[PDB]
Amino acid sequence: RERMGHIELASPTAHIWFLKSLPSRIGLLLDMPLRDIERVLYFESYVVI
Amino acid sequence: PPDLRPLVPLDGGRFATSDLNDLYRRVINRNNRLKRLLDLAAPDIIVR
Amino acid sequence: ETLRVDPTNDRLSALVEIYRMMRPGEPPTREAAESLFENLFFSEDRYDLS
Amino acid sequence: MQSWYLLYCKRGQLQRAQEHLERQAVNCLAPMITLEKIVRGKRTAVSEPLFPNYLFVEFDPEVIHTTTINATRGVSHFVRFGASPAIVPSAVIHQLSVYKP
DNA sequence: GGAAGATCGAAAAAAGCACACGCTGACCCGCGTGGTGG
DNA sequence: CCACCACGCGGGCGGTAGCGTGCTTTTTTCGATCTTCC
RNA sequence: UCUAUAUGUCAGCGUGU
Repeated sequence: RERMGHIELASPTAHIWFLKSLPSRIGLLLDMPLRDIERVLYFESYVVI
Repeated sequence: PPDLRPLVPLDGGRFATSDLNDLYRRVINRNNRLKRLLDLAAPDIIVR
Repeated sequence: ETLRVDPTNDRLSALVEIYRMMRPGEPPTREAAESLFENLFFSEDRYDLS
Repeated sequence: MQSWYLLYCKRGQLQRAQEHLERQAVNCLAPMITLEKIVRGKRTAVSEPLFPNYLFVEFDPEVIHTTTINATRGVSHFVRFGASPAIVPSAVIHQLSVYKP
């Protein structure tokens, strides 16, 4: 009832609570509109690092 | 932990699969297939 | 006023706009848009009034 | 002109989807790899489609609409990013054709 | 004379919709794919 | 050597498209304009 | 209290409000 497990994801995945719950935490931190955030997160447009 | 998402018997030999169990199974399957695709040297579009 | 507001000025443009409104994310094709408009209200199987 | 598109196919009906797509006269492609294993006591070189549940199609959207392909029996759904369906460049198909793992 | 901010109505998205108790049914993957052992 | 019995992973379903359709309040954003300036 | 008898939502309701 207490021991938990863990799954090693081969690729990083953003937490949906910090991304979709308005105001978006990632968008607020990066000061970018949510539209491009969901575009890059769901593989729609490249972003420069 | 499994006890928080148990598989209660249904008196007919079947098990009532919880929603969390199904979601975890789907996530595990997707992770396994993504690992297989990555290990297969697949192109960019498919892995994306 | 409605005639002034809308940007469409031909039957083909109106059909393309209707198809885009009905099925977003699909390539606008003239024959596909015509078929969709015909089936929306002028098809016996798709549209039926008792 | 004809373009290349990627489709997710349902598990098990990839073959019937391929026959249905060939029935509509469009170009199809899926990587092929043969592997040797023991079945029923005999060794056989059985073919297996690489990247399972994935199909590439060369077809012209004007002559045949995308929704018609999306509604074809045995095909799960078009692979798409955003509203518009994804476009596979010809170089990817070039590599895939010469891909011999 | 173009830009910036700004603002204002309009469009889109999220959350909530009282409590307690008693009863009935319907499960709680389907299906192409092995696979087996007659 | 072949017909009944497992079976094991994607899953929107089913199809060669379309399915929906009687609330209110709050919050966020967006297009169109505006309006005020340097 | 592990000593028995150790599934849940949905839909239809009904009762007290």
